Amino acid sequence: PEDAIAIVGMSGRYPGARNVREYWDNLVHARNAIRDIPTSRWCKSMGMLDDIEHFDPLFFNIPPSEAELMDPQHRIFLQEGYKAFEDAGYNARTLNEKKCGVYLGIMSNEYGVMLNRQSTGNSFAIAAARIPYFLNLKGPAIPIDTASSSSLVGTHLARQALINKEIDMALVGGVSLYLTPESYMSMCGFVPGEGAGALVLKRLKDAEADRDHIYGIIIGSGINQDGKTNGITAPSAKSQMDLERDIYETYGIHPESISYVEMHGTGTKQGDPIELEALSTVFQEKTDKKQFCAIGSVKSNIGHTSAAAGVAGVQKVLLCMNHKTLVPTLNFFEFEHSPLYVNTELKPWETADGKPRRACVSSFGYSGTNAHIVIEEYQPEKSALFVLSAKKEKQLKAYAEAMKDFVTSNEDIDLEDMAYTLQTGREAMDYRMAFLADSREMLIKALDDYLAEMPNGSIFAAHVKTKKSEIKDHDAKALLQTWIEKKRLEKVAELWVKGLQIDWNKLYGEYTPRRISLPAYPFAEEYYWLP
Amino acid sequence: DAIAIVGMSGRYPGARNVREYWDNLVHARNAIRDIPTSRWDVDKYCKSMGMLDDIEHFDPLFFNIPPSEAELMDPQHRIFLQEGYKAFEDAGYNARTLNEKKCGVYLGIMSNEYGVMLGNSFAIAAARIPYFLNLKGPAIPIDTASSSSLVGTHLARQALINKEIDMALVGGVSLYLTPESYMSMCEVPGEGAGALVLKRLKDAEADRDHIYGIIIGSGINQDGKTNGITAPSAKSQMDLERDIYETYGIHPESISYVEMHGTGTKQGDPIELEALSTVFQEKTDKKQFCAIGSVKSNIGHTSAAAGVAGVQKVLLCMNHKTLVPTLNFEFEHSPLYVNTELKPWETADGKPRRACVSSFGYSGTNAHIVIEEYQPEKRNRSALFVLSAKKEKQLKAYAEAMKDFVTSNEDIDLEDMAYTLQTGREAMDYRMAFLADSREMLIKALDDYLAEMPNGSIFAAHVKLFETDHDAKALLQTWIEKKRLEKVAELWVKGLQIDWNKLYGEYTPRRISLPAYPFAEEYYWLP
Repeated sequence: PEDAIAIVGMSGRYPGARNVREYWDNLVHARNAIRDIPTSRWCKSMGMLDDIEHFDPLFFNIPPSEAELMDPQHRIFLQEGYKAFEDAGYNARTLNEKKCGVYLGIMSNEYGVMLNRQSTGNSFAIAAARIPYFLNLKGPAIPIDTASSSSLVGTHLARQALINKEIDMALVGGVSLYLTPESYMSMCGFVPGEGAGALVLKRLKDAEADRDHIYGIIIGSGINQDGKTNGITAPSAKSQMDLERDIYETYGIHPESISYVEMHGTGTKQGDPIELEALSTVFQEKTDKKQFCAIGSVKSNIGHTSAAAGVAGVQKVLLCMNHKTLVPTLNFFEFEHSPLYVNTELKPWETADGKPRRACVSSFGYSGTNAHIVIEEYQPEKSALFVLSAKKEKQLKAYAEAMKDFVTSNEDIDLEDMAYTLQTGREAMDYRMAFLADSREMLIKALDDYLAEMPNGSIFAAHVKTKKSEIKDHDAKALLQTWIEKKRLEKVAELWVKGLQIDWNKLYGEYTPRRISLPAYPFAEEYYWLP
Repeated sequence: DAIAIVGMSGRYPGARNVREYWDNLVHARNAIRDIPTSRWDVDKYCKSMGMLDDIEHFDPLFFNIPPSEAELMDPQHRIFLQEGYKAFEDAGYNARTLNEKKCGVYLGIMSNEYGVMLGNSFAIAAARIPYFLNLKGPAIPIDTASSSSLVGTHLARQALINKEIDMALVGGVSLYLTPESYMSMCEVPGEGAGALVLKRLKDAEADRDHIYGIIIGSGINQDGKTNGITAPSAKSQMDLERDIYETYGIHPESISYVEMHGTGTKQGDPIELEALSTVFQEKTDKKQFCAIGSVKSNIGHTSAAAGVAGVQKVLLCMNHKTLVPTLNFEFEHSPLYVNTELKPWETADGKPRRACVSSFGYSGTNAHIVIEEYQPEKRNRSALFVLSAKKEKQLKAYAEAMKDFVTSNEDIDLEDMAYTLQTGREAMDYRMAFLADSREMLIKALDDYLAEMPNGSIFAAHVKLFETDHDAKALLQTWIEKKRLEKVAELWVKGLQIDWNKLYGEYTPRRISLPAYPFAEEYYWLP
């Protein structure tokens, strides 16, 4: 049991959703993001990402000329993988030399082909390794290609390595794009889908000790093969049942405790009756209770997203748990006498009696390698100085807008958690701004003044350069401390924007706030494609 | 806990199998050659490679694959199907006994060229064996460039220890089908394909598998930030090695050979030396007690297959208690020496030999494992030899491989051989059987069969009221207990299923390594 794995960070980019918050808002409103394929790229519809050519190579210390040579899958994953770490409240400083493994679901290598007719950089290997190379992580970095089960197979491997104590953190993800018509048509009536997502995992006990924010807990997982089926793309009912049963047995999970399953299938393809029967039979081995478990699939919203399917599904489940809300599955065997029902409504996600909500995700690929994972709701033991920095001023401004939007959408935000998170959970980069605020309304006002260039005496800003501070010595340091303990946050703000390193923990005595989810770095949006 | 290696098969430059491989290493053969035109023209684009031969050859029918589909199959997939399959037979397992096993498959593979030249995903590559044999453990390709097969080994080990699977097939395959992929990798590339079969040690002992050696530790990690992604990290290598020795309680003084990642002559190689040497020195002042080398000096740098090629070299050295040369920093004050000799591999009294293998890749993901010699417990007339193939021509070819093997192996235990042929091979449709009670009679029967000598001593047929009738079954049994092996032979070649265990009373023989299926050498390339 105390082999529980916490999910402490997430980031996701899917058709119709540039981030996890849009994603949620789309699911809540039952939005279908599938569109007709346009000429700009080249059945006839697809869940597509937008602006797949955009990248911020300088952020990652990659020359612009090399960006053109990078598979966009690699680029987009670097970006999302990175943002997941910030979502968790981790930065370059705090990640440097961590034994963080990286497990990257990825199943196509098309861009490299496209280029070699003009001309290695675009291997699966290098894809997995870009993040560790950028952030100096020390856990293994392994791409996983099991077709559509990839990101969920990666999740299982990460879980096992954490439980074994071989790593102390994992980044697991997936990414899929269809850059040629050929790659589309390899999928498929699977409406093929694009996407890219990442999760950050730690052992639960480390997540609690370090005071991470915890979206949920993985309490079981397993993987297996179909073996011999009637054609390699056809599923095995027995293999699915064995998978599910073996996980529930191994980790002592009673099927009655499970109230949602994020299916592999949409309900409407060839293999999908089998998935339904298998799950239902395994549940019925242990209970005569009827229609207590909702099922659905986000593939009805965003298409069948290949290697990223697992991470997209997990993220949906976590978002449902966090809001205690089940959301429709779109356009979906004898349900009446089964444990299952198809949830087509937006409704509260109910629990029995304080018991945490539990859900599964399934992900089964064309090559017959299957994965299934069980997730449990985490049930916690439940003037500020705001700082923002970016590597270019234009990105700093975009940061301040993303923060303003977030505060405006989220009347509930705890201001002290937000500031603490901005202090300790983001890297101080060269273009810097800071301000004081004691209420939500003051906070919005400062951000608005900063954006509108309205003077405001609570706002400070500078570009680091190579500054001339006499403090960095003894008597000056003692004064800084004096300012902290007297809460002269103006003075702290002023110096911090000019480049002075502040030990943020000293701002806090009795009460220490918590890192929470905030929007992550707003990457430049620069175009790079085949030279 | 301990993982047994119970089967292996390998195909490397200059070596069609693991027996030629050994013979090549013992004689210090270098299999690297000039690239010929049949591959491509080097002059239109260095110039040598460790190459496999007949990379186009495949037996699609054996695997229930249409000939036309073979042409569409990447030869990497084809060759691994063959070697992976043979590793199972090397262990003494067949379709019948593998059906529905939770055997996982971990396949190191790093290039997809044939598909471009034109089903051929890494995913499908890993999965062809499970689909053919109906295995139920996960099937996962691994691409960490050159560390791939050794990273796969680590993942298999962990899954076995956790009890998620009960067997693993781990392997690697690399070919250079275009000048482009050769040149890139090159910033001497080697081809190859190999597999190992792994089980928990306790299951291997209970099932009476033959055990080449034991994996006693492994780990994997990442260089992280280096000066360019292809450059190594001295610290990561030391942390890797140290963390493994500490975690699994292995003292460096117990280690007497290390199969290096590098040959000793390339950019990153001074770093590998210094890292390993430093870690060893943290624990001992002993000097020059650990030999080092690399089979890449013999067969080229074999990419994804490097790990399995290295592990196999180590096992073969342990089995023969022999260290072999490596071909072509201040050693004197180090724990290490470069072994350039063919010499006996010594241990201080009793203790099992221990060795490591390292495998680093262009993407910075490193693996290292520690292997220990297996030391079996002491063990406590006519035998019936049976051979079968799916085509008569392969049966004949099988007869010749067995004859060569018996001829080369003057101390084979005949009973173990027959038992292995009985219980450790599938009975296929073209069948032959004979009796023999000595090595020389065994060779003679095989020779007569090949020469189609009217013998009467040899039974053969192409596939039966001993199935239906109660009293007929009883008679068969009566024949067994009276050791009327001629009668058993006769019926078996016609298709009667025999319960081989009944031939054995209180003394049961053991499965050993024998040559594995001789695939039909049929050419398939681009349609």
